[PDB]
Amino acid sequence: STGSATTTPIDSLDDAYITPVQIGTPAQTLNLDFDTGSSDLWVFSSETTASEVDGQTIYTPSKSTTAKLLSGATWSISYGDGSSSSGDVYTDTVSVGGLTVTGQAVESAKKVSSSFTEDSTIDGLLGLAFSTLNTVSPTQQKTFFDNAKASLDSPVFTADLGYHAPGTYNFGFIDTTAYTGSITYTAVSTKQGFWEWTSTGYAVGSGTFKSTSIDGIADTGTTLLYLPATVVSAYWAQVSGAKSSSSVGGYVFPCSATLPSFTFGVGSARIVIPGDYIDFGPISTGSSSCFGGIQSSAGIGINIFGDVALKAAFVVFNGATTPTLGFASK
Repeated sequence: STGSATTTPIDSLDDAYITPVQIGTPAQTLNLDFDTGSSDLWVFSSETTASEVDGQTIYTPSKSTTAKLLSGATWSISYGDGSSSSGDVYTDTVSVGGLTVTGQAVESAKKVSSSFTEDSTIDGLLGLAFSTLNTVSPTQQKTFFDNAKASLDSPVFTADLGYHAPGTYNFGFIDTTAYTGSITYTAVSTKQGFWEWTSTGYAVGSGTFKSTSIDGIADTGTTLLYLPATVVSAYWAQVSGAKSSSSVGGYVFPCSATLPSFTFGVGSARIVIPGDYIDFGPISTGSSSCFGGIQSSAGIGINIFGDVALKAAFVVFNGATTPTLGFASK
């Protein structure tokens, strides 16, 4: 089997991407944030505290003839940005882009934190990291990809995120028309539960490439590119007037600036992030200070190749017995 679904930016900045997902029978379509940095499929639901729902579409398990309470199971997750959610668990049929999994754990939110309530466009998350990070207790549950893997033509999914445009998540096949040149594959460590890999270096604009190992994760659920402070300082030093602002929470730059590109290495290959992908616009409406899309990881504990990086590439998440990542230009 295979599946193919369009993923669409939630706003004009590409702050996140939503993909329609069919849950239950008859189908209830919810727009979920596919997140290669977590491993829970959780949704706003008929069980979510009413004051914490503000415009999201909800899953109502009692209206699904295939829903079954997973007795005794609870979940609770806290994300790297400080947000969180928790609840109970049903199993139900879940389909993405024509690919159907029966018996998928659908984690129904009883509580969500403010940032989720305040985003009416995201009806939940679909985690695509390794199932060892799934938070369901006392019986850990498998991700959608893990459940689908054996049925797929090839044990892979691909992320082709658009810049200010829709893109595609494919499951079970690699669309050879979706990228240019060749895909370069690189080793993955699953020891932390992430799609963790080592970039071979970077360049700023037309500058020389610096060969250096940068360990990080490929994370579709993180908006920006978080890298070591040395790298980030080298980038923003090429933008006149750019500075790190403690009050804003990162590097800002004059909105009148033209940003240089940023290149990262994948083995001997190179992925170029155009400067325009690094512009996240005014820090507040009407401001002439703009927020940068490359930020320091120094306070995170891990480097994160988020959407800013991933949207410059066609990315293969190879879930073979020994997983690998592939990157191609496009």
